[PDB]
Amino acid sequence: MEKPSPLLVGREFVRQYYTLLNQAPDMLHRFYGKNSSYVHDSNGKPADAVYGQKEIHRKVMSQFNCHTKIRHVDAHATLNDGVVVQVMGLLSNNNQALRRFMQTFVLAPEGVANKFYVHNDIFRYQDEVF
Amino acid sequence: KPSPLLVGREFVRQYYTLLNQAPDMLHRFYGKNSSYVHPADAVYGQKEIHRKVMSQNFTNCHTKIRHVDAHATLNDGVVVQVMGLLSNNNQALRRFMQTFVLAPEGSVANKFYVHNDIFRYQD
Amino acid sequence: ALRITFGGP
Repeated sequence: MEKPSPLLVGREFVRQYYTLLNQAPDMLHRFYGKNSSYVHDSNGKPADAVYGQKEIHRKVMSQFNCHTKIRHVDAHATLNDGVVVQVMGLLSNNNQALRRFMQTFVLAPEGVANKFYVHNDIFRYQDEVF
Repeated sequence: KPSPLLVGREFVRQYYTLLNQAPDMLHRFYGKNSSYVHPADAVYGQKEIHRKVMSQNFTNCHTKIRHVDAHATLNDGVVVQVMGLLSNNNQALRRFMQTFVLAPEGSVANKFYVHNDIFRYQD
Repeated sequence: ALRITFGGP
C-alpha cells in the first residue's frame, strides 16, 4: 500500500468532475455530503452558496453540454487527510463563449480507502467578478 | 464558532496588509506543517516560508480585493478563496486567486493558523 | 478574548 499523491488526487478528481458535468450533471450531487458547500451573480454581485446534498442538486439543475479547459491544477495535503485543490481555466455551457474561472475544492476522506468527497466547491466565473 | 466569513474577512484584511507593511512578519501566521506555494514548489514551516517571502521582495505592495469566499471546512477550519488584483514594487495590477486553509491553533480561542497557502497569478 | 487572531501553534 502507498498513498496517492495529493496532486494525483486533485487531477483525477477534476478529470472526473468536469466529465460528469457532461455525462450526467443530474448525478453530480453524490460527490458532496451533508456539511458540503457548493457555488458556481444573481443580485448584489457574487451569489451566495448553498449547503448539503439536497440543496446542491437543486442549484446544479438550475443551470448545464458543457466543455471545460483546465489551464491550472494545484493540489496539496490539508487537515484530516484531506486535499485542497486549486483549479483555474475555462468553461462554456450549452455551446456558448468560453468563460475564465477560479475554483477551490477541499476534498476529504469518506472513511473505503482512496475514496473522497467534496466538503467545499467554490466556483466563480471571472467576468462576473472583475 | 465565529462566522466563517468573519474569520475570512479578518484574516484577509490582516494578511496582505502585512504584504505591504511588513512581509518580514508574515511567517508568524504559519505552522510547522504549513505549506506555502507561490509550478513553483512548496516550502514548509515558519523558517523556510519566511525565506521565500523575503525572496519575493514585496515592495509598495497595494492590493485590490474583488471577492472573498470563505466556508467552514473539516476540523472547524475555514477554506478561503480570494480573487483580486495585486501590483508589486510598482508593476501593473495583475489578476490572481489565492486559496487558504485556515485551521484552529488549538490552545487559544478564535485563533487560527494558515495550514495551506496557494497563490497563482492568472496572467 | 473574542478577537479573531492568527499565529502558528
